[PDB]
Amino acid sequence: ITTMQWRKLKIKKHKLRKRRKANRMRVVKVR
Amino acid sequence: KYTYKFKQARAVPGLVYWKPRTPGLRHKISIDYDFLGVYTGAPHKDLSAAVPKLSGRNNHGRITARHRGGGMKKVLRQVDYSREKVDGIPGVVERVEKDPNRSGFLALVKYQPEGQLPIFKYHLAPAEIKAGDVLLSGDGAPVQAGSTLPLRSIPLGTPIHNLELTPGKGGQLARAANVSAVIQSKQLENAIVKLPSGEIRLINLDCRATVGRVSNHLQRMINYGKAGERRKLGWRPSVRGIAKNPNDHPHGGRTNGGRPSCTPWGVYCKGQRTRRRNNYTNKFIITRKGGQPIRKFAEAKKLKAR
Amino acid sequence: QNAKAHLVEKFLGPEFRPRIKQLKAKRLEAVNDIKRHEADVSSPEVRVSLMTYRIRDSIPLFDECKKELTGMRKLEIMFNKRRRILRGLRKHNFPIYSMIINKLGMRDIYSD
Amino acid sequence: FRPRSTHQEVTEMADFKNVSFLTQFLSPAGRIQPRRVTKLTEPLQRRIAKSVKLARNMALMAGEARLDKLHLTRVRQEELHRYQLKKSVQ
Amino acid sequence: PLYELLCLAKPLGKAEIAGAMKIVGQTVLKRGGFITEVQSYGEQQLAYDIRRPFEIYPSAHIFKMEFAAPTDIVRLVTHEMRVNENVLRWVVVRRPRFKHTLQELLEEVKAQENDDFKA
Amino acid sequence: VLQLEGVVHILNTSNNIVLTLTDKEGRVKAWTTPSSVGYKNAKKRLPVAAETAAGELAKRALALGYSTVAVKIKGIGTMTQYAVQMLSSSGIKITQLVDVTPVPYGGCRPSRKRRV
Amino acid sequence: AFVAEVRDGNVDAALAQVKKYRKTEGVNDSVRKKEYFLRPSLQKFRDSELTYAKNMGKLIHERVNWVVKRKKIKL
Amino acid sequence: RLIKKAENLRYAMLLEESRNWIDSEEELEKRINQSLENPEAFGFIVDLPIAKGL
RNA sequence: GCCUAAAAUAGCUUAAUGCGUUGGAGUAAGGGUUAAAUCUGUAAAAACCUUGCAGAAAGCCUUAAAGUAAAAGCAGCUAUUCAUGCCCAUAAAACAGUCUAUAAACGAGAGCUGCGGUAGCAAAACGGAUUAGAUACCCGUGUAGUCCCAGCCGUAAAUUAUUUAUUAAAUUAAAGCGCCUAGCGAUAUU
Ligand SMILES: [K+]
Ligand SMILES: [K+]
Ligand SMILES: [K+]
Ligand SMILES: [K+]
Ligand SMILES: [Mg+2]
Ligand SMILES: [Mg+2]
Repeated sequence: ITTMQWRKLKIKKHKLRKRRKANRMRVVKVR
Repeated sequence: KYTYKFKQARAVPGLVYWKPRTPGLRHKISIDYDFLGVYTGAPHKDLSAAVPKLSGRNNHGRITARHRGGGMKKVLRQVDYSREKVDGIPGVVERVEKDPNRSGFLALVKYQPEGQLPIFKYHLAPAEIKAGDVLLSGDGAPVQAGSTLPLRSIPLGTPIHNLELTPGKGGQLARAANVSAVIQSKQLENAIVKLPSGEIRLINLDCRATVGRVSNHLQRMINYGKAGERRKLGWRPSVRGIAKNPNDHPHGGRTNGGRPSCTPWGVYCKGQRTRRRNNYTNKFIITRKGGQPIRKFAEAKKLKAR
Repeated sequence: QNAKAHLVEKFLGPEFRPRIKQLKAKRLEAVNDIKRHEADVSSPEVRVSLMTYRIRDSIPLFDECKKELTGMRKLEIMFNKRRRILRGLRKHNFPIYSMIINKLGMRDIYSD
Repeated sequence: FRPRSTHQEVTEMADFKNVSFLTQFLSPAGRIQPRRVTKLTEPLQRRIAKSVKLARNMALMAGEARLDKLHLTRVRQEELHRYQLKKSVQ
Repeated sequence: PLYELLCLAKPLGKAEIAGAMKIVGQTVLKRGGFITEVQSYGEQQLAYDIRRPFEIYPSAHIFKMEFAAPTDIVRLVTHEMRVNENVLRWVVVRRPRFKHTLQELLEEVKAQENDDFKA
Repeated sequence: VLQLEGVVHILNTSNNIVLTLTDKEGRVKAWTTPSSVGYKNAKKRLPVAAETAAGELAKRALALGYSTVAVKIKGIGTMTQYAVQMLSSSGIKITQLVDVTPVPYGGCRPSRKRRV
Repeated sequence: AFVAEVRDGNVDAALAQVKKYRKTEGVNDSVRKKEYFLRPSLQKFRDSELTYAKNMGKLIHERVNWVVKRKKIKL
Repeated sequence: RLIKKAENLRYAMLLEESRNWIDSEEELEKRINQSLENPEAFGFIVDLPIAKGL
């Protein structure tokens, strides 16, 4: 795998982690 | 700190995890004495006495210790904290028993002096003593758990318990479950000893102590599941100060906590000191709990006055 | 001063030796009945017997020391190997297979 | 040219008690010399290093030169003279 | 196996040193061993001073003992050293069982037979 | 009066140089530093500041009667060269130079590296 | 602890000996290591760079030494 | 056959060494007293003979 | 018989560092930056000689790892338990293989629960600067964590595909598998 391929995946993983933290302390999870 | 995961795991041996069949059994955790070999029957007839419950009332008949009374019948055991009587005679452990009046375990020891009948005594059980073991005291005894020797014949780093402040009165300092004390250094006529609470103190070298720790390592894993469990032990409920009316407590008014927290008699209870500044015993204390030097405590309001 | 022969015998004996050496000495003596001749240490009868004795001696060892994972893995490897050896003997040489099972008190569960 | 001990001598005298013998493999500051300087085999290199480390634990050697123990050289020579005289008389 | 004990004790009188040595010897004898060598080197000056909570020792008395006993003797000896307060520092090291290897013994046997064969 | 043997301790740790004069038992008699002479935050790192501090210490040492001194150096730096030379040229005799820089055998974890 | 005696007031000679002791006995190396912390994976890279610089210096002077030996160059 | 002879040779040598071995407390006290009365030199001066076994 | 940077278990050593540490002596700074300041001191600090207490880590040897510990990984000293590796001398008439559909065990660092400990370092946090802004990089304090014991979690840019023959490698031909079929796009459903 190349550096360019790593960077393309990096952005999507960041977005998923941010959303999960927001829903960590919510009654109704946003999905 | 109790957590519900701890009870679900059911890992630690020697504990009874009661299945949550009823609301009063869901959080109940007790001690399994049979699995540990601890006798839980009646005490020795010649070393016990039945006494009435006082319920925290003095000879004037008034309540001086609150939230007491209403439990089960009380029986007391006589324990020999000082083994000076039986110095030379070896003793054989017969049983390890449970006493509801203390948090440790007691050991029943039989001595057979030459030319006399057997003698029975109760002792505070060391950490690793079982039935059939041999206990010895006085000069000429090995440095092993269960041996009682003067401070002049104990190594520095060896944990000890049941320490005597006075030369022959008896052990008073380290008694609670799974506690110990250590010796840091020995001077001309005193030894520097660290107590279970973290205090450094001077103790005369002619005092005696027992090698080892106390014999109950499951004390902090207990959880009473019901209010009635502690009622059977002799404890009564208490009411919060802010729930009372003004004529009963300083917090009585409708508002909650109008003034800083205090005792029912108005003394601040979130840090105010109660030991006497000029106490005669300041000559034997080097460092108080938390690391405060004795001089800092002894001379604190005198500087403010100046 | 006189010589003490009783001290020489103790030193040359198994008394002042590690536990493993003493156990291994007993294992060899226990196979004096099934070995082919006085110096047989490699026949299939001897090898299987020694492996079985090692397993029995190791059961108490790992009941106290439950964190020595390296030793357990070695034991597991030998455990599987002995099974395949017995599987081969049963298929090709039943009479030898029968003697090993009878001597060690095992069960005939080594078929395919 | 400097004295060199034979490998047979090293294997016979490589012990933590022989501080004098072990000194030949230490730098003037008191550190362990590498194998390329001692001219020893790998098994012999390990033994010498362990002997020095054990001697340090027992207070028979110091991890480095100490300013408060500079009179030991005088003491050792004085002890050596007495021992030689005693044995010679005997 | 064969063990060797090196002990650094305070520079006290002969009686105190003898008592410390005798304790170790009786421990070995009780367990079922025997003692081969007993030696003393007198008071020696150390590379650096041994420090106790309020004491400094620039010198010590050194003695050694060699004994043969079961593998359980090491813990017993270690306990005695810790309990005794006249001992400053100690170490126990294991030694080879035999002086001569099997190969060396065989060569001696072969040489003897050759002399007899020639005779 | 002038027949006094003393010790001069030089501490240099990449930011400042400290010179202390003591007797042979360890009791301090005088001490100097570049800040005590007039050189401040950024100017304390110059070789001129080290020379001035060394000269001032020598003057006080002579007044007290210390003419023969031994120098103990702790740390690795460039200021030690100038301080020692100034002491010698100021009229104080130097008999020995001793290096006592410590060396941990393992030790404690240093701080992280500056990502400048 | 290195002790350098001063003879005939030659302080500069004593200073030269002190520097030699630090380099020979590894005092400068200890100071460099303890200035700041590096992970074992980052310490490995640092050691590789230092060895590479040493090897390049060795190679350069190996070429010069051959020229001197053959052509007897007085450098 | 030769190995058996070697074993017997080792046994014979150990018997000679056993003459100076101590197993009784009476001998232990005598050995301790003699050792204390005749101190030896340590490795700081003369190399010591390191034990190799029995 | 010996050896071991192997694992588990138990004893021991201290160079340096920290402090609401002891006594002596002494007096204005110490610390830090591209340049400064916050901060620590003058009510007696730092520096120097001494006293006490404490945790973590292992200089030279020391080098790859050449041990390869199965991989994850592994060097302060001594001993026990156990598993390897070396020499020297032996042993087997019939038995022992490769690969893995399925199944199980081990498994860095971070993280979670309980117990003990807490020097140094350091997410977060709070101040001083830099800058158009600095919500970052720099400086000063500093809690979890890093440490011990018992459990949970099973994730890494967590090594070169495995085996037979040849071969220094390589190359050539075979045996049993897993995975890919343009990219892009889900917290889909189960
Ligand atoms: K209440
Ligand atoms: K109120
Ligand atoms: K992990
Ligand atoms: K860190
Ligand atoms: Mg009301
Ligand atoms: Mg890796």
